Amino acid sequence: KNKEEAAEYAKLLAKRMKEAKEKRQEQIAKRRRLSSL
Amino acid sequence: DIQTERAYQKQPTIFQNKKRVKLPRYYKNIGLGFKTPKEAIEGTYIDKKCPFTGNVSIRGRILSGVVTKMKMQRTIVIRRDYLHYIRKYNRFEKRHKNMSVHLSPCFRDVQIGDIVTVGECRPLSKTVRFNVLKVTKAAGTKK
Amino acid sequence: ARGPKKHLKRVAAPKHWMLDKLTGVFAPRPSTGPHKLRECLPLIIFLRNKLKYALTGDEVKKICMQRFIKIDGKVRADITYPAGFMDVISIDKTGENFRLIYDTKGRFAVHRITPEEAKYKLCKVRKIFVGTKGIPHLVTHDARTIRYPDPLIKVNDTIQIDLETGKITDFIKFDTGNLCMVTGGANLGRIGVITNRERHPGSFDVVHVKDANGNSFATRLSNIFVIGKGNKPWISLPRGKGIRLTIAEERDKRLAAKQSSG
Amino acid sequence: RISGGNDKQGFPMKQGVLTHGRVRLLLSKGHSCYRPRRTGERKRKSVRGCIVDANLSVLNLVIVKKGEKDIPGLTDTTVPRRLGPKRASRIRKLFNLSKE
Amino acid sequence: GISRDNWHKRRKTGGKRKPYHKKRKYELGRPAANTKIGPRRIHTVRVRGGNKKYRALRLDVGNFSWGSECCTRKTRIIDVVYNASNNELVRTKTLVKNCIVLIDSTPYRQWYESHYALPLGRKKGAKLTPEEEEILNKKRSKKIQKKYDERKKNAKISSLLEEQFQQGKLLACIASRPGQCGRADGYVLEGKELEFYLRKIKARKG
RNA sequence: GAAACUGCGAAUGGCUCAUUAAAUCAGUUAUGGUUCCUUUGGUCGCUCGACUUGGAUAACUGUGGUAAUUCUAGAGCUAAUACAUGCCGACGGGCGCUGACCCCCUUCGCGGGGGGGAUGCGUGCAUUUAUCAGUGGUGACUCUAGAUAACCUCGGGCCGAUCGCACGCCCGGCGGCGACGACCCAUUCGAACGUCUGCCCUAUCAACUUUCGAUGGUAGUCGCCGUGCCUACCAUGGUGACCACGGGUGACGGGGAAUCAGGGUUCGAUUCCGGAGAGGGAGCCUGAGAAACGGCUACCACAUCCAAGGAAGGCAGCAGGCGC
Repeated sequence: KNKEEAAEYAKLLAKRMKEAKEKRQEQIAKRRRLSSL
Repeated sequence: DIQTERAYQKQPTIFQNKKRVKLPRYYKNIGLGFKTPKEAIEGTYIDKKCPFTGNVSIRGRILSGVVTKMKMQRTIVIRRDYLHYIRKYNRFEKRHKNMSVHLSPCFRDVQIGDIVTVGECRPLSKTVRFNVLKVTKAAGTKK
Repeated sequence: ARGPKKHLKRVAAPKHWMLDKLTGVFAPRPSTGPHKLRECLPLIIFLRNKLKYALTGDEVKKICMQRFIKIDGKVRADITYPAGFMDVISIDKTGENFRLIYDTKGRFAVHRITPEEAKYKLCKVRKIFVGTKGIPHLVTHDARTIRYPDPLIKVNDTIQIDLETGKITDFIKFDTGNLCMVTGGANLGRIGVITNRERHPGSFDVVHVKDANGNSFATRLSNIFVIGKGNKPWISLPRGKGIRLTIAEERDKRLAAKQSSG
Repeated sequence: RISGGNDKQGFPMKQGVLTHGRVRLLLSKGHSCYRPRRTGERKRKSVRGCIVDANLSVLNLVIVKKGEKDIPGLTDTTVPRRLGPKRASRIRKLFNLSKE
Repeated sequence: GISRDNWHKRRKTGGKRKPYHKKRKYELGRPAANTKIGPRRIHTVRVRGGNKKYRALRLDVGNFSWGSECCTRKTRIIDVVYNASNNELVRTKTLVKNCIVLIDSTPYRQWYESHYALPLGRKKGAKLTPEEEEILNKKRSKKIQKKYDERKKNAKISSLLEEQFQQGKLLACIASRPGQCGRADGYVLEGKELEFYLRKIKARKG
């Protein structure tokens, strides 16, 4: 159960942090836009 | 100048004997939109009960009084004036409740008559339960 | 006293149990459990007084000690067990399913559901907590811990759990334009759409809610439970749908129905 | 061996008190001459000294090394055991059995 | 027994309180451990909530941390020097939190020597006949010497610590209450603290 | 299925109002300053090092002492989820240091660049201390996680020598559903200590407090934690005509009760919430919870039975009796 639960969450969070990293490149693309619109 | 008492006065958070090759200061913003003052960030005193640079957390009530006496050390007596409403006679009566309050050595030049805001924290002494967060100098005092 | 109390006098008992004065001296002191003592409904009161299957305490004991009653898909043979807000009472032999949700007034409704709806429930999160090795934990309103939640769920969101597995299916995020039931105060059982949240650093945050008929009412954020996205309830609502029509309207509806009935 | 007797008032002899006179002790649990009523109780019980004096009603003896003669009361008969070993290990220990 | 409550003493003004109830249990008071220096002795105390609290009555070893370079070793306490609270607690040599004690310098010396490839303590001229210390200070392979020479770059200890090591007793401050947890965990005094305490004991010396 | 050992409950309920005048109590808030039986939901091969062990006791048989009581000593036997001691498994390796030894390239070469790497030590949660960095949350942490160096109380933290119905699955092998237990976390029932405001009459009570703590400061001791709670050394403070300090109360406080045009006056021991007490004071045992009295230990007052040595007491529980 520990093995399956840790595995499933590690997939979910990797997806969530990639959604937040598609936001991080949006944070970089926010700054390049901020300076050079 | 500091470390007058027997034991060594220091901020327990920071380490001051790092092997190398000025002392950094522990301080915190205390929330509720109160400004962490400059003598707290820059100064060189040691105070357990300073709400900015010490081990005490402000929670519960925030009150205001006017400074009455400043004779006992790192502590002041403020005087809180209000009106109590008797119902038989549709009139008020002028009452007062003066309370003991911890003044940090941060607030350097405070005179009597100053409108001192205080915040409730853990019992500091027998009669002391509040701590000075800001000071407003009495009307004028420019000259 | 010198320890925890065990008796509850019939007068000092929570009022929404609607207990009479002349039956007895004591009321069923609810056993400790997931819900609070003033915000619960003991299994004895629900079973004997509302449904009126049992007539007395002995009959309630006899009905439940045959392992017949099942609160949240788990069998409970305890008469004073606190069945609270968002529970799925599942009497198996009659083939009925009840969900405890606040009536339009400050009381619990005898609300029958379908067996397809009686397989999940709608839990509010109370705190999000980091474990012993970076294992995130939820703690819901009914004292139920779930570890490895969604990394998005935060401290006032609603989650939908499966009742056997005890794991999150969906969640409704706390923001404007979401259906919320009020679970405390004078506005107890009002269903409305969130209009504005007003932050009070140090005090309790107050949330303004709008009803379905343009009736607007506030309540402190402690007493709010989001049960829907937009205007869409995620469970079945009781007759009235948490409106609270005025005593003037409730008088008119009562006697007008009586006139037409005969 | 002499295993303690009773005073002429009925007060039993308690080991390791070192008197011929009689004394009041606070007898808690883990003490002889007292069994408690409530769990976590102590009681003032008067007990007679452990040393033997001219003032005693009984002395309780146990024979250590059996002599040469047949005493008409005791050694004449032999007592059968009321019970036998219950624990599996105690049965194995007594009857001298292997594991298989 | 000993009551630990506010209602037995005068008000903010100076009026006398009349006790509205007799002594309660939770207002408890047990005698002071007054932990001494001898062979290990700890007694257990059942406290409120049915938890355990260890009374160190005698204690000679403690887990001290020379935390300049992050080296902590279990060490043998020898005697107490100075105490800020009271002066008779040094005469009747009792451990209390924030005491000043002397500790065995040998585990710290050993570590420093075996780490930095230099000697510590060891006064000038004294012959190192045992020569297992020889093998700890000499005989390195090829690139390990690159590691130990980029290490011993910043091997320089301060003078006031060198003095104590040469004698064989370091000054340390007890950071754990010995009466409550049944321990004597502390830290070695360094720099500003050490100068302050050496001065305070020399004013006590006269 | 008697008894008896074990676990649990006996701290709730019931009775009374003697104390008690910023005390109790009521409304409002705080614990980011704590403890928590039980209930409920989590955790319970995360630790690299036995097909079931140990020796007593009760009941029971037997022999007794005392004028005496829920008093008990001695003998012989026998259980455990009582009391103790302790494995194997998972387990094959990871992970941080330690570092023998080895191949490769740039410089003729020293030198310079990494790659592996025998061996030894260490490891998990909890406990205590010191140092370093900055997964999630708050108005605010010296928070919750993560890293490192150690420690581990022998009056001992955990890491199942326990019980019941089911009975199975292939060459002696071979799994569900429950009860009980257990460190830690949350939850519930709470308790405890603080915040702001509020009480009857009295000046024939005007000054009060303080080196035997009165108000602060530093360091500890004790405590479940915050604090003069208590020590040591400093400082001279704190309260008062806005009535302190002292005294009286035929005073437990409040929800409330009778009276009332409107104001108001008087009452509230009394069934619900809170407090206090078990003849008067003090001390403690066991337990998650008591300074417990239908628990114990004394001392004052009263008092019962005595074969004269000793022994047992506590109705402001329900009845009931004297006294008033």
